[PDB]
Amino acid sequence: PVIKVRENEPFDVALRRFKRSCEKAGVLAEVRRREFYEKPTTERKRAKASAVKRHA
Amino acid sequence: RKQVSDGVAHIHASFNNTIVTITDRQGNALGWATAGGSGFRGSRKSTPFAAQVAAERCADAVKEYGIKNLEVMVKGPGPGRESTIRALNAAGFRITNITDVTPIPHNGCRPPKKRRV
Amino acid sequence: KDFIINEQIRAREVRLIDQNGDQLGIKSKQEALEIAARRNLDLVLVAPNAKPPVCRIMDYGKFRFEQQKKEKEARK
Amino acid sequence: PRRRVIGQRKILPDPKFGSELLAKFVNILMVDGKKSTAESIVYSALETLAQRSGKSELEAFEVALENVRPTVEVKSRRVGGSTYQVPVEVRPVRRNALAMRWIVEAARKRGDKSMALRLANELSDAAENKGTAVKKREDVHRMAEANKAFA
Amino acid sequence: VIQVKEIKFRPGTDEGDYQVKLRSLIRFLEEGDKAKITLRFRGREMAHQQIGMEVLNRVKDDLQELAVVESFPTKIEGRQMIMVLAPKKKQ
RNA sequence: AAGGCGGCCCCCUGGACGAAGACUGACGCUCAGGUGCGAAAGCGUGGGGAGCAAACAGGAUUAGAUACCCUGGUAGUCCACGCCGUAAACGAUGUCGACUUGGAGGUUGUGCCCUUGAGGCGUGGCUUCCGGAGCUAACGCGUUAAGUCGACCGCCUGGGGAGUACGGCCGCAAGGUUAAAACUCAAAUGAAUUGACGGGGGCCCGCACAAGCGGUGGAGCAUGUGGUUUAAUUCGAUGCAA
RNA sequence: CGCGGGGUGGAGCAGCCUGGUAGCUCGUCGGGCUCAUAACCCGAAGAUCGUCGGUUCAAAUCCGGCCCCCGCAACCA
Repeated sequence: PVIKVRENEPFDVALRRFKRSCEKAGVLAEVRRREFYEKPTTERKRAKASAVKRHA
Repeated sequence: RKQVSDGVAHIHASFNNTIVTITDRQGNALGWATAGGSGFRGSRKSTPFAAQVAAERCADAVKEYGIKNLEVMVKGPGPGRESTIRALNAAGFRITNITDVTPIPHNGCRPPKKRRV
Repeated sequence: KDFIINEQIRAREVRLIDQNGDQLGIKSKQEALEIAARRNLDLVLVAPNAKPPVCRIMDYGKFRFEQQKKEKEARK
Repeated sequence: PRRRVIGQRKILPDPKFGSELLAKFVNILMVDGKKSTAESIVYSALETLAQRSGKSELEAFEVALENVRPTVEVKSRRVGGSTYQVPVEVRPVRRNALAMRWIVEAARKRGDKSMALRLANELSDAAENKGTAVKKREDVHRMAEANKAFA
Repeated sequence: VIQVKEIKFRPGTDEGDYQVKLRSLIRFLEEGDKAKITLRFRGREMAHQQIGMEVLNRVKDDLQELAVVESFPTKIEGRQMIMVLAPKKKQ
């Protein structure tokens, strides 16, 4: 998520863009995911569970 | 003592703390301030407000060179990712570019165990 | 052990001793700070209660590391 | 107010000037249902304020109220074991009520001889934006701007 | 200086459990603290004739090497009895 | 096949599936014993060693804290060649074959259609979620069966004792495999039900909080209680609900 | 005349060869947490650093005496 402010665009709008670029890019989610070791069995467990919830 | 007018704000925002460093394009350190060393400890150290005064204190130990434009390099997930950037812009700074540079391994090193608190 | 250094010093004037033991005399805190800076060293308040307070020009980090090293080694 | 939302009783206007606003004021100053004696004190204070301070009785009232009116405030809140302080932007109707209420309260907490003289001098002070009541607005803002981060 | 730290020896703290934390209590003393034993009887102002002074006395007698005790107190205050233990004093 | 297998490229190699037709001619299914494979940890020799981390040390927490948290950190985790042969090694469901209504998807072949659109109509392999009869103690399973049948194998016979002891075989070791009895109890167990409870959770109400106005807690007096006193201070009411 | 290690606050320590207001534990007295107590938490009290001479800018830490405790050493029949 690289951003370049355009002319006569307020610092705020550019910022809001930037934060949404990272929301889009999944940075913090990604960093959260890797802060700590997850066992393979555990991430397979996570994967099934979300497949399941993704039925409405 | 010297002149730059064109810089880059590298902000390291970890969960426990947020270090702000101002630099030229070359990557040479012009000035720095941290939250933990601006009168904030533990529970207060890890706040966006502490990161803000860090950005403020840093803009005072750099305007000796009279920077006038800069880019921002946001690293890490903590507070002061964003609030630090704000303080810079209000301190009298034109923001050219914003970039997240938080490192992402392509799954390399095994991280520490989960904390069972 | 811990000494206050550089801008933490509040004394208006101090007696200055450089890194080699040269007695520089009584200096304003401002001038003492300038001398330390040109030598890329720290201004350390080694005798807070002396009259006037005594400051020594030295590398505080290197000094502190060596002191802690000494203490640790002699106890293990 | 868990389930039942409501409207609000729309009190009669001030008998003398026909102002709903001053009716909100006499009531706020009123004590022990002494309406008769409440409006007596409000007027004599307005009369004292009006006569010897450039007249425009309703307007004089507003100049003073304009000054103690608060734009934002904080609402206490308890999340994850923590009592956070959330600054809320407050609505116009209540804005008047707080403004009126702090003017009345600062008046009784005053040294002067009667409530009418006290009320009058509170309005005057507020009109010049000084005194206790204005200071009550400022603490509200100092307290608000502080927790600006959590809005 | 000499600090006060503490250990406890409850009833049902015998050899097993006990001398493990006689090891802990060495540690306290051997930091150079005055290690205060607190008994905590299932009991009273005279709980025991057993609970306390087996334990306490054998804590002294085992630790006697490194530590000695200030007093063998045997005056309980409440439902609990402090035996006070110190570094063994150089004469 | 199971264990398990994930950056990209090449080389060597196993299996599966489809289309068409030719060939062999029941050459098939199952399998005690036997043989081979078989996560992780562990073992032996020699390499390797960033990160992680049993052990261990130090800092904290705590009544204690040989833990949970923090700062370090050895074996190990990695490679080669050997060993070990165990897991909730699980679908807790042996293998093979035949038969029995349906709906929505995923994946992967293949025949057909102005390919005239990212499609239209068929036909195989695997797979996910529902569900019909039937089955089932129920939960649930339901053409990938736990339905309807047949062929062969493995295994069970109340709980604890015990996957223990003894013997045999196996292993450098740790240990594995086969596998009892005395003794003791009237239970142990499965699924589902109504409560209660959760540091349990969700949704929702009440002047419960929030928003307000006035109080009690201070003072003097009235009054009740406790306590104390007394010959007696009569008996009862005692958390919200005295 | 005969070895060891120590002397700091009520008790036990740290501050040591690295000489500039002596800090860290248990107790002491308060405060906080609880319906209450234990436990725990915030805190304050508490000193010629054994005692002297040397030695020094200032020596807790610097040397040596006086002296004391413990250590084993010993009363080793």
